[PDB]
Amino acid sequence: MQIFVKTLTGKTITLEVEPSDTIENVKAKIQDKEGIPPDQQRLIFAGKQLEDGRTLSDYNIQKESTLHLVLRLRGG
Amino acid sequence: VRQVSKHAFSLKQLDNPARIPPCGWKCSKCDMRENLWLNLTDGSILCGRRYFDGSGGNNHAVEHYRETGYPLAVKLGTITPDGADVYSYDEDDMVLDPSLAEHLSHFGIDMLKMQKT
Ligand SMILES: [Cl-]
Ligand SMILES: [Zn+2]
Repeated sequence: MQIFVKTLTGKTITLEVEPSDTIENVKAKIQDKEGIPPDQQRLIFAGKQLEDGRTLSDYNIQKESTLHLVLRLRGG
Repeated sequence: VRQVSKHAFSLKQLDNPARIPPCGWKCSKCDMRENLWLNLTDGSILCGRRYFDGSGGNNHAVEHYRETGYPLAVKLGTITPDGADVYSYDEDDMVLDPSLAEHLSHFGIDMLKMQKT
């Protein structure tokens, strides 16, 4: 199924995923299309931050849902 | 030999003086004077990571880690007597350092005299 992700610039990218894909898998797919490493990504769906180790279905993310990509902040 | 200035007594200071900017440091690899990180292993002072969208620092501290492997760094200006922001490149997270006082003292830094900037 397809899902959409709004990038840092407000642009829209489309991903091909399965309800059982993990957030890590999704971030990997985002790196493939946008070039941003997974550990620099932070995904939000309906105001909720998506956590690694969980799947899309865990958040009720369905066909054509839109996620939001924001910067994962960190020290150093 | 020096004499009291004829201006000392009545020197007119400005009414609304913009409190001078607190003291600070500068990355040793660029001109940044904010978002600076002191590595607890060698005392190097380098700027914070550069983010994907261009925000952040100039990536010097993290590059230093990649080259040396020295894991801990404390963010200058966050040091108070009770603690400070310490990042672990190794564990990829903000961490606590029970021995921060000793670690900072190693480089002649009184963790008690430092003021949060
Ligand atoms: Cl300076
Ligand atoms: Zn720098």
